[PDB]
Amino acid sequence: AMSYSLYGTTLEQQYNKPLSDLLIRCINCQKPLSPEEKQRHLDKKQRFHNIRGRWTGRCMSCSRSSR
Ligand SMILES: [Zn+2]
Repeated sequence: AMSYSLYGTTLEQQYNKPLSDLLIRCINCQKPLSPEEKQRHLDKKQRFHNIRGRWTGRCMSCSRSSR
């Protein structure tokens, strides 16, 4: 997130070389994230966020919020 985040594929360029080295995982399930899901995230996620030691994005999809 504020520490670091990937808005879309253009930002992916930094992680694109060592993305495997970089950690991407469910913010809460903490299960392996299929890079297929990350690829859509990288293709153009409304917001993919990076927290030190913790990564978030898809897990937000695991839960929903209502206004
Ligand atoms: Zn999750």
